[PDB]
Amino acid sequence: PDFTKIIWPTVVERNFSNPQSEITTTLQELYGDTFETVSICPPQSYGGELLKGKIFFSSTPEFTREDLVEGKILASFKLDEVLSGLGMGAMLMTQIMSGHATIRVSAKVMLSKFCSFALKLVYDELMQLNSDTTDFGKISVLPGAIFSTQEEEFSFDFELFSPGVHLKFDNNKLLGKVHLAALSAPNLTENMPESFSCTFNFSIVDVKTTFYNIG
Amino acid sequence: PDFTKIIWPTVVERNFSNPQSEITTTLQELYGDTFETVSICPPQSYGGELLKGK
Amino acid sequence: IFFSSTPEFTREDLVEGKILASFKLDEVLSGLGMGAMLMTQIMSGHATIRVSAKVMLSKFCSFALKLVYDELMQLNSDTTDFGKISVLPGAIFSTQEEEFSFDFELFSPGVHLKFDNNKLLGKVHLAALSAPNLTENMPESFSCTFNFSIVDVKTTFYNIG
Amino acid sequence: SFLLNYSHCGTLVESSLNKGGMWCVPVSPVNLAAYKTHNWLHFMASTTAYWRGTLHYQMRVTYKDRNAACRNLVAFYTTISSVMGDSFSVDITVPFLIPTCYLQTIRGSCNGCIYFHLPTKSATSVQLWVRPGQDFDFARFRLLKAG
Amino acid sequence: SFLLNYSHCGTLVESSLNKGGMWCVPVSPVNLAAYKTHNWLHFMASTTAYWRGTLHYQMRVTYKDRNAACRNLVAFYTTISSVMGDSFSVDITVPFLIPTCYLQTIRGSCNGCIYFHLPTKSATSVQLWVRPGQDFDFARFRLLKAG
Amino acid sequence: SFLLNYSHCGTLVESSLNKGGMWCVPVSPVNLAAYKTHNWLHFMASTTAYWRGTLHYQMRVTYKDRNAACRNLVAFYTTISSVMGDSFSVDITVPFLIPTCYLQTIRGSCNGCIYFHLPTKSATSVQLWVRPGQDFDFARFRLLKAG
Amino acid sequence: CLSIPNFPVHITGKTQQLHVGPKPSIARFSFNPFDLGTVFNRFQSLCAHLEGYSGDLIVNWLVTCSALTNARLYIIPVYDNYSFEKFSEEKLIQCKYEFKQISLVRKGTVHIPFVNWFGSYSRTRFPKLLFYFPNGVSGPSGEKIHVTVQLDRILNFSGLGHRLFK
Amino acid sequence: CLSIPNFPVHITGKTQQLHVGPKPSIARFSFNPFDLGTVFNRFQSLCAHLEGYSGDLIVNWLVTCSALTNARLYIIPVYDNYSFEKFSEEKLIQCKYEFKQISLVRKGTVHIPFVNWFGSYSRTRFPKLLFYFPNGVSGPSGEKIHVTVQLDRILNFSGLGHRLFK
Amino acid sequence: CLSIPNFPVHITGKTQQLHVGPKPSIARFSFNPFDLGTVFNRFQSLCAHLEGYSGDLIVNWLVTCSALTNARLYIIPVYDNYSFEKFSEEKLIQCKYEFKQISLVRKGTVHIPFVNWFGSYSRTRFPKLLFYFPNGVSGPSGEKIHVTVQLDRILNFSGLGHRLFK
Repeated sequence: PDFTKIIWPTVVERNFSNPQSEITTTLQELYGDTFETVSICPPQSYGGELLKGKIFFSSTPEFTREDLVEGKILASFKLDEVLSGLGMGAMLMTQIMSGHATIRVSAKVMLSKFCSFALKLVYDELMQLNSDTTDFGKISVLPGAIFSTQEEEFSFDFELFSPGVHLKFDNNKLLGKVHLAALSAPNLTENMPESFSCTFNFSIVDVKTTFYNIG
Repeated sequence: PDFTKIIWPTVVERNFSNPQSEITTTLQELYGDTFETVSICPPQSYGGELLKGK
Repeated sequence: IFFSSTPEFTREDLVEGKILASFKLDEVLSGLGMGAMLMTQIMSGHATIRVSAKVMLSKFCSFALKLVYDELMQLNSDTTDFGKISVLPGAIFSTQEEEFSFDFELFSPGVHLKFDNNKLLGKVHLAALSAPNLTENMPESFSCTFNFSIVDVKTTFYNIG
Repeated sequence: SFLLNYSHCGTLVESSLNKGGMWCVPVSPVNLAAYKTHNWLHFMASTTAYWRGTLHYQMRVTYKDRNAACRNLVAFYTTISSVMGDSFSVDITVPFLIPTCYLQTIRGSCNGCIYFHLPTKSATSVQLWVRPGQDFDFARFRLLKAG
Repeated sequence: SFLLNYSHCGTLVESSLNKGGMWCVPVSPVNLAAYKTHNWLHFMASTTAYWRGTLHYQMRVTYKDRNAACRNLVAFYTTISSVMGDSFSVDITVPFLIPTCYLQTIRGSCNGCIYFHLPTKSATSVQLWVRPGQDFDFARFRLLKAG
Repeated sequence: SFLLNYSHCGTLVESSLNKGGMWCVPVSPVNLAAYKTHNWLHFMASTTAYWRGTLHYQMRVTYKDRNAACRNLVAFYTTISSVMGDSFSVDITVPFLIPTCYLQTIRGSCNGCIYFHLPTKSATSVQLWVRPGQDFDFARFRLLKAG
Repeated sequence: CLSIPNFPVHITGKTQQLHVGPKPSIARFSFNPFDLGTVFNRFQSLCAHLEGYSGDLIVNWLVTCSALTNARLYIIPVYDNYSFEKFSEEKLIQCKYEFKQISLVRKGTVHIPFVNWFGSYSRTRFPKLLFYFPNGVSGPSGEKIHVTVQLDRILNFSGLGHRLFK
Repeated sequence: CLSIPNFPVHITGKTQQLHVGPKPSIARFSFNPFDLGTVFNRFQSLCAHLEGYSGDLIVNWLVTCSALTNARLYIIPVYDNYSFEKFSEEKLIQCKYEFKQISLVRKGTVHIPFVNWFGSYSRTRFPKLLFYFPNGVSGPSGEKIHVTVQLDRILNFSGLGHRLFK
Repeated sequence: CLSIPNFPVHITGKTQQLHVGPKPSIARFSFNPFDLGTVFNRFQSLCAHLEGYSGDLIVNWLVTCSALTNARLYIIPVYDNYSFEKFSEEKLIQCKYEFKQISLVRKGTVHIPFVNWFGSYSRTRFPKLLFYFPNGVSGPSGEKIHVTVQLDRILNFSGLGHRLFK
């Protein structure tokens, strides 16, 4: 043993070794040490993991004939409202305070066999389009797809993005904004209905809860 | 799951996943989706490929 | 479990017969929790409900309590009768070493039980049978936990908007 | 990470040039100095919502004459440590040292800050050039006006 | 050994600067010049009782003009040998050359001494930066006030 | 060959400094200029009778100002060939080019001679540092006074 | 050159009207992502510095009409930036082009393989997709059919060059 | 990033009083080693220059009471820096939390797995451990129970960043 | 650090007298090759620049007396530079030291293993070899015995440091 002892740099110092602890003045059954692991458990009878694959939100807004110019926003949905509504699907979702959620959205317009127009269903992720936008420069480039509103019912999935590893839901007014945009005037415009009805169904494709709300 | 998650830089973002499309108000035989590939086909009865060698 | 409260009662309310805590079943089934809001969606059906009581005491004091199910709601919370307490369906239990629970079925005159706008589902009470063990230099108030659970539920009609 | 070489990030205004010296620059692909898109890195940052990756900065200084290059330039970094260059330039590579996954570009924060010790006398210009590294990433879309 | 780059150890006071030259510095992670914690290396040394490892020193000099850099700087070490740098800086790596296992940091000695040959005329500043090497070690705990 | 770095062999006297230039130095671990032990290499050579091995010489020059460094220094060797350095130093490695096995150190000859072309004007100092190489050897004992 | 196997861009072209009538009609859709508008599309945000690119295009096309509207549709590629005012139906049937009746097939996806004489697409070199109705469109008393396309993605993407950021 | 499999820190939190009574009580213990006091702890002496760290915490908890004192104890983690004033016991029993009677189990070790939305702990992001007594504490005539915790070590430690030494 | 398996030094210490008498006697020999005299020894000629070394010492010891001289000899190592004026023979026999009668064994070789608390020998840290005669020396009427040692060599040599040539 001399100065040529190789030194392995460790952070564990031997100034505190095995801390033994022994019961002295009473019985063990009266004095117990518990070793637990505080992990997050979603509840048993509810929690977003029941909505996995199922619908949790549904609206039916309307839009007029005069709003069917190119680019006009017809219907809008803030994801922070769709996830915090008054239905049973939402109230099970506002209990998740942080986690992951991939959400399916579907649109469906009821039309005659006469009229038929095309609509884009866009996911404005940074909420850069208020509902009073007739741009079409922004509509044409946003992520989404076009579909015909007479013979079809169009749906797609999108993942909620978080800068961190999970996504804090509590007090998060920046979860995205879904829009239905008009690309063109209707097929026929004379002697036609002056308003339409579109159904929106938001579903849960996947949910993970990394922290659950407790009172 | 922490900051040491390895990141694979991809150009495909998950802000638009599988776009399902379903027929609602009519029959399929009345509403079909075609998937084609627009390639260049020389004509059948003429086109320089007949002069090959001649 | 679908419901849980933690009410309190004072030392001076521990006379024989006094009602300590009360619970209307039409409120326990229509509260603000997640367990209740899943239950207010059932408009009619059957429900057998478990109820458990638990009082936190020292090793000095110990008194007995009856946990009664007043089914026709004939005892307001300001009742010190004990004539009514002694005969109501329920059981006695010691509040220091024990945690007492029992099941009861909600009765309907018909075949199912309409839950919507039904303020006649019963009334659970915790009644005091005797003065405390020791009364000098003791806490002036207690804390009792009530946990209502679902033993069985059948839905014969569900609410839709 | 397909931009050819160092793209121009920022020129120091010709009023704060010889007056003493300290030059704070946020480590970001955005032209955060303007709280306008200048080059391709700024363009990619403005058309995306989030970013992570290494940035290679390089400060180039021009003096009145060669005699005015009285020392070699230094560059400090924080989230004080420094790196020393030569008398006419200084390179500094800044890896992603924030323990998150991504940082927001614009309206949807910095990876730190560089502090360039400016010259003190007889300098002509101080420019800063940036290279987007190799393990870079812009993981979203964001609308940017074309006007 | 997780500190990013050269951290600032010590600036030579602007009175002993041009007066001849010799600059004794103890090879230690402690600011032994003060017989106050300055940077992260000093902080780790003050919150530990013992230390061993290699230290990479670097002296940076600033002259009035480039003409005043009349020679390249040298740095001597002892426990006389020297190393020669360039005209504006000099690096010197000092391995653990004491035949012990650890050296005490503060109240519970130096790994040697560097002697920097200071400039003799028309110099502006002389700073010394230190890097904790890679095979470094602080093998104890020690209480340090947070005031 | 366990001496740390370049040890100081010889300083040119400040009278023959600016006067033209030529500087003959024998390639030997001995301070043959004195026909007194100066450093560790001289000490090992004086306490041994014979020596062989490679010697790494390095001449360091200091000028009045940077402008006086009008050329890069050269160093000639013989047993005329030269090596060219930079404007402030010149290294020259001299292997054992005598076809014998050992050379005597002192009273029981040189491995050649270096010729350093001295500066001709406005120089301040000229020093010569030596490194004992790696394949070195001192194969005897010899008594040396300790006074 | 940077290579991207799949590169989604979700750029939708302008929707083009067609009045009903017997006259032969053509709707031209150029596919030039380098073309700028009010907002920069996903293509420009990442690959606008390039001088030219290469890769197969995928286009979702859509024809919105009534249920009592008849037309024959020829979807025709146009490479090397040629201009066709009129088409020879003899030439189209000789090249085995198949027309689709929009009363039966009015939605589709067109794969456009890379074809350019120069070797790449650019600001000036781009493919065109022409929707050619030879018999016009036969609809109910003032109908307009709308043809709308969306550049969905680019398969096997490759790009070169480095332009100046103007 | 530097990685440390086992990193002992032996930091003890402030011991918190609780008077006996029927009112529901909460003792909050934040675990923020970056928090400075009079002396720098073992965590700060070696990893205070970091911007943020990651790793599982091990905490020794201790409840000192009399032998005639009863209470139910819920040890509850709180991540992502949320503030809970009141707890819903229905919610705790739905999440399968188990309470312990301090007259039988009043010593323990809590493993806290790494859970943070941002991706790391920091000066502002840290876990909390809440000792929640729903029925208060029932003790002998003026007793105060004391709850004391000690951050024992950090398992699977990882840390990034380089702050300025202020 | 430089390593030398065998390093001969042939350094002889000063020969120490001992007068005959009944008083207990001690001859101390420090083994400090860094100690300088009139001439530099083989150790200093090659390893005087070192700060400290390590290795086992081999020492040739010799006791020159008459043929009618009796004494018991205890050769005792002393490490870590302690000073012993008197020895407890009880302690030596408890440590199983064996004495030798110089009328039978008065020449030998002592192997000194490396033992130092600091980790190396130096100018100030060196081993000592004490020749302890507990009963004195019994010789013929004015004899002086002479004890002389020579540091023969150093086995498994290792050395570090670089001092200044003063």
